[PDB]
Amino acid sequence: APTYPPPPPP
Amino acid sequence: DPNLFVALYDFVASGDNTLSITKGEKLRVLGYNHNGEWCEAQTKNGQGWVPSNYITPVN
Repeated sequence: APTYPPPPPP
Repeated sequence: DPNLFVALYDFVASGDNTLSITKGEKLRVLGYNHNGEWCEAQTKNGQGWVPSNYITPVN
């Protein structure tokens, strides 16, 4: 998995 | 199921093994990463990581 966080929702 | 999900929102891949998905699209979830923020899933378009809270279980 990526080492950076995913974009927040929505 | 028991691992069938649906996409809540569009998500555009940002490289690094991520997978583009479209709201309403069905996925099969293989699992999650160490902190649960990312989810590895399979769709008709391939396989990759998507945001965990961009999907929800269906069926």
